[PDB]
Amino acid sequence: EYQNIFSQVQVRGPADLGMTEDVNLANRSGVGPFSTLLGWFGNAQLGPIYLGSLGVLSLFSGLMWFFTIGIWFWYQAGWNPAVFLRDLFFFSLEPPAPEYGLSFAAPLKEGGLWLIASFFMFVAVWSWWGRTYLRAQALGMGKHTAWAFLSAIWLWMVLGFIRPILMGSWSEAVPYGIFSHLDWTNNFSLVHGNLFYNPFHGLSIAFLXGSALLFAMHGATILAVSRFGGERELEQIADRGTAAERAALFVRWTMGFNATMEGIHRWAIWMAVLVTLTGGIGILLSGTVVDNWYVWGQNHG
Amino acid sequence: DLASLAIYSFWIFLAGLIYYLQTENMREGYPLENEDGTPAANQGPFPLPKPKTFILPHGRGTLTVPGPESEDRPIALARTAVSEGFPHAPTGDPMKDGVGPASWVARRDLPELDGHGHNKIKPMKAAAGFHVSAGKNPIGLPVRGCDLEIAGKVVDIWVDIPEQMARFLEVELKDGSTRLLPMQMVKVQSNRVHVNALSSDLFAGIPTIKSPTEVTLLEEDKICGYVAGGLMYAAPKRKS
Amino acid sequence: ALLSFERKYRVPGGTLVGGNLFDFWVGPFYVGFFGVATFFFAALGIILIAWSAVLQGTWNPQLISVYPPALEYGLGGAPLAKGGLWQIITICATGAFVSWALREVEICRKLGIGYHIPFAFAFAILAYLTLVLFRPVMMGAWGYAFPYGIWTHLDWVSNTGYTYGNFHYNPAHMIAISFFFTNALALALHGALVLSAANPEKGKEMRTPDHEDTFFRDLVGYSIGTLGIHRLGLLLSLSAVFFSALCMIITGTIWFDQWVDWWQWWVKLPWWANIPGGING
Ligand code: BCL
Ligand code: BCL
Ligand code: BCL
Ligand SMILES: CC[C@H]1c2cc3[nH]c4c(c3C)C(=O)[C@H](C(=O)OC)c4c3nc(cc4[nH]c(cc(n2)[C@@H]1C)c(C(C)=O)c4C)[C@@H](C)[C@@H]3CCC(=O)OC/C=C(\C)CCC[C@H](C)CCC[C@H](C)CCCC(C)C
Ligand SMILES: COC(C)(C)C/C=C/C(C)=C/C=C/C(C)=C/C=C/C(C)=C/C=C\C=C(C)\C=C\C=C(/C)CC/C=C(\C)CCC=C(C)C
Ligand SMILES: CCCCCCCCCCCC[N+](C)(C)[O-]
Ligand SMILES: CCCCCCCCCCCC[N+](C)(C)[O-]
Ligand SMILES: CCCCCCCCCCCC[N+](C)(C)[O-]
Ligand SMILES: [Cl-]
Ligand SMILES: [Fe+3]
Repeated sequence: EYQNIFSQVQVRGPADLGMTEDVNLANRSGVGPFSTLLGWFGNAQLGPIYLGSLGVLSLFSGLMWFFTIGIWFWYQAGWNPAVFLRDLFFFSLEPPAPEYGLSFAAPLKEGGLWLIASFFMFVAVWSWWGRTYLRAQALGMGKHTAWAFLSAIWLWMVLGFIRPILMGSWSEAVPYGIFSHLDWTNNFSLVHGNLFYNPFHGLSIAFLXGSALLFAMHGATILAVSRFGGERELEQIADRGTAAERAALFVRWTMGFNATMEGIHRWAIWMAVLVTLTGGIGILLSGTVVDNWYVWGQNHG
Repeated sequence: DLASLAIYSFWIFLAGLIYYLQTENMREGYPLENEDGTPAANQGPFPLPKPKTFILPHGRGTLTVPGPESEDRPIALARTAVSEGFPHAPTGDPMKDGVGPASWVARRDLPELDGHGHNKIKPMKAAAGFHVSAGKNPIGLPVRGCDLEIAGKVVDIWVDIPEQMARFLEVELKDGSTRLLPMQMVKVQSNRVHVNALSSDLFAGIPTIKSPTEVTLLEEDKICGYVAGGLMYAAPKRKS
Repeated sequence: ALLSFERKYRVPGGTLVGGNLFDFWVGPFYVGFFGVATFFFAALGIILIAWSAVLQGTWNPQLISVYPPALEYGLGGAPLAKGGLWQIITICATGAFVSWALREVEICRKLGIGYHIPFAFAFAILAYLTLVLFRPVMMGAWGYAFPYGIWTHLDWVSNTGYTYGNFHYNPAHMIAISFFFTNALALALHGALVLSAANPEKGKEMRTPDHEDTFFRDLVGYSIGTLGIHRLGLLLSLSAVFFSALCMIITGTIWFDQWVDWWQWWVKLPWWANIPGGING
């Protein structure tokens, strides 16, 4: 044995143009190169990428968001490259002061540039969500990916859009910066009296560390029974082999309760989406309904 | 208050979620049985799920689970005690009878096909345009059993065409026949290929596939079961 | 209490020690020697937790807590009433965790599968000992470890992190964070990517791994595959815990001041530190 992590030998054939089904063609670019570097881990083929209407709209809106922030970083950096790199972590795009509040009459140098970048981010992410749904339906596939992404959109909409509207201003929200969105996260817990008492914060970790436990254990399983070809996880669903029989038993013999091949993925998708599902609820209620989770813990209501 | 409602109504949603999940992991393997094969008394505290039906692609029928479970192969073991939960010793050669770590499953004696209909695993030289991209090229090297004796030489690489990766080592033994070696079971070395699981006299016992251009699901399991099972039941020889 | 297919694999042999003595099951559970040890450390450990609750004077689980010795005790013994019980419970907990992992290896030999599960577990055991043994030994006191309480091991996480300013600035906290966030992202897709193929549109045939790889390449222009995503899984997870052990063993030992001030080496580099204009320097 060799603990099947990397690959000893690399094989390669003609470029894989993928399946068709109802996927509009043409759009797939010419296949990219083959990177041997990645082939030791996973596949070596890059592309072909599909770029549609929402695809271009998304990539365009995202680069607009990327640049609108970076332009501001140069203004602070006196247009000097040396101080750009030095203070790079410290520049920040803060939202309008509370004196404004929802109103879009904030000057550029005092919050107006936030809403510009926020509008690009808002449309680029949802353009990508629409993209993750149309690629699922185009291949006549389940749409499980589009709903899991909605869970991550949930926390993101709560942080920057759902909660600022409920609070009554954008003075809240999140500023675009490296070291500054770290200080924001610190402050949020401080102002609300240790998010640790927030029961949904505590439930978010339990699922954040699910995800660490589950995917550490599941990846180790398939590698442990790769020797029976357990990586081919769909044909084992449609026709159980020993790779799945040994998989169910080791889980049974070690902790009692059992798991199947399709079953363990049902565990997997929820243990992940529950992180941001409970997270968005605990951040949305924070400040809107509960002012201080500590005191809430003292009364339970 | 409102937050107490959200934290309570969610602690209920989770309780129904754990229910739903734990019943979906009952499709295969249930109903539980005693060691003698008859259905057990208590079968867990969770009911069985409403039967779901898969539409197998390429028109290979439909698997519906949870379905009637039968081994479809004779298991050659015997009790070692009079109480439950004790091991069962085999009554023959576990690697030929296929028990313990050398167990296989009676999957369809058909090959897995790609989304286009053709065989997923073809020998390289049947595979148009395929070759070795990087790393050592095991074709040509002598596969040696781990008892430091040599039992054959690699005369091909059985590759996976959709996922482009080597899956088997077509190993030809001294009598001219060829076996298949699970690739996660050999160590491709600079001047040899080294197989931890087996010794020399055991390569000829590896199950033989029928059509020399394709290996089927049932055939794959008797091979990978054999080789993988040889770790425990081999031990006849080999050290370093 | 056997699965429909379990009889073939329940053969004897493969024990790491003891031979066929503890080679048997209890219901669905495999015993083995280390199942006996695991039960022994766990059972004997629970006894001490209820005893510690007796001496402290409460049985509600939200108030029971077993703090380690005081700082004045160093790395010496302590009376059971004042930290000494935590000293023993930690041994029992360590015994239960190594016996659990070693019993898993015995299960692996029986099924002839790889040892990837117990070796992945080992990274969590190393993170545990980093907090309760490796870091407090380097520091010269047991009172630097965390106490065994439900809501009182969060208080230790808050006081320890805020001792060094905003603990969000630890270079290895940051790195450990990223692997954790990505692993959940990585697990979120792989779970959805498999089910979206085995459960296609309503009435459509089951899709293939071909359909899987085509989905990713259409979405982002690359697919790591099926054997690669599982490696990415095992790696993103053990890497997350790894730095979560690293980020802690350096905290207070080789560096004990505000972690925000560690980042002054970058800002105070000779070729731009003395270049004003930039309002952050
Ligand atoms: C890793 C960084 C910190 C830490 C910071 C936090 C923070 C911050 C939080 C927790 C939370 C939890 N922590 Mg802590 N905690 C640490 C170390 C530990 C250790 C340990 C090393 O032995 C344990 C057992 C726990 C235990 C727990 C649980 C009470 C809870 C949810 C865990 C979970 O579901 O994980 C995922 C694992 C699974 C889903 C698998 C099943 C695990 C079951 C549920 C664990 C039950 C533990 C039980 C109470 C211990 C009983 C001991 C008896 C002797 C048998 N912590 C270290 C010191 N921990 C959360 C909480 O809600 O606290 C109130 C939370 O938000
Ligand atoms: C001192 C600071 C406070 C604190 C304050 C907060 C605050 C404030 C928040 C959290 C949040 C989280 N905290 Mg806390 N928390 C603390 C202590 C902890 C500790 C600990 C000490 O052990 C842990 C482990 C956690 C754990 C966690 C997570 C469970 C949770 C975030 C889930 C997640 O991944 O969101 C990350 C996921 C997202 C942000 C979703 C993003 C989706 C979008 C669409 C992505 C867009 C990408 C963009 C387009 C870029 C493209 C790039 C290129 C294409 C490559 N907290 C202390 C007490 N914590 C969050 C939470 O759940 O609160 C309830 C939160 O808001
Ligand atoms: C106010 C608090 C401070 C802070 C201070 C700390 C402290 C203090 C710690 C961390 C650590 C961590 N923090 Mg921090 N951190 C903060 C902000 C954050 C934020 C955020 C949103 O800003 C996030 C997401 C995080 C995230 C994290 C992770 C990187 C890391 C936790 C994982 C880990 O160590 O697992 C490690 C895994 C384990 C310990 C698991 C061990 C399990 C054992 C082996 C088995 C138990 C079995 C049990 C008995 C079973 C019982 C039940 C059964 C049924 C029998 N921090 C703020 C600024 N951070 C921790 C760390 O780095 O640890 C190295 C840590 O100690
Ligand atoms: C390294 C990557 C991640 C990982 C992986 C991982 N964990 C694993 C495995 C793997 C691969 C297993 O195979 C193993 C298992 O059996 O899973 C089903 C396990 C496991 N991970 C567990 C938990 C766990 N893992 C965690 C984390 C992680 N697990 C990492 C993030 C956490 C977190 C985040 O805190 C927890 C709580 C268990 C469910 C299980 C190991 C069970 C075990 O050791 O059982 C033997 C012990 C007992 C039966 C009880 C002993 C009681 C003591 C004698 C008393 C002392 C009490 C306690 C130590 C202190 C106080 C608790 C308070 C702080 C609340
Ligand atoms: C030299 O290189 C150049 C300058 C060319 C390019 C480089 C650019 C640089 C340096 C870019 C750096 C970017 C950084 C540091 C980005 C960091 C972003 C982070 C950390 C963001 C964190 C969180 C963001 C959140 C929570 C966002 C929330 C908001 C939304 C998702 C959108 C919601 C917005 C609303 C509701 C307001 C707008 C609404 C409408 C209807 C228009
Ligand atoms: C977030 C998605 C960004 C696009 C990444 C695309 C990666 C591979 C692109 C394939 C290259 C094909 N091309 C255009 C060079 O011929
Ligand atoms: C995120 C994917 C990580 C890229 C994988 C890096 C591969 C480098 C190691 C290849 C090892 C090959 N070798 C020589 C040991 O056989
Ligand atoms: C998907 C279920 C498996 C994980 C559930 C166990 C974690 C529960 C954590 C309870 C948290 C307690 N509290 C009060 C903070 O909510
Ligand atoms: Cl590592
Ligand atoms: Fe999987």
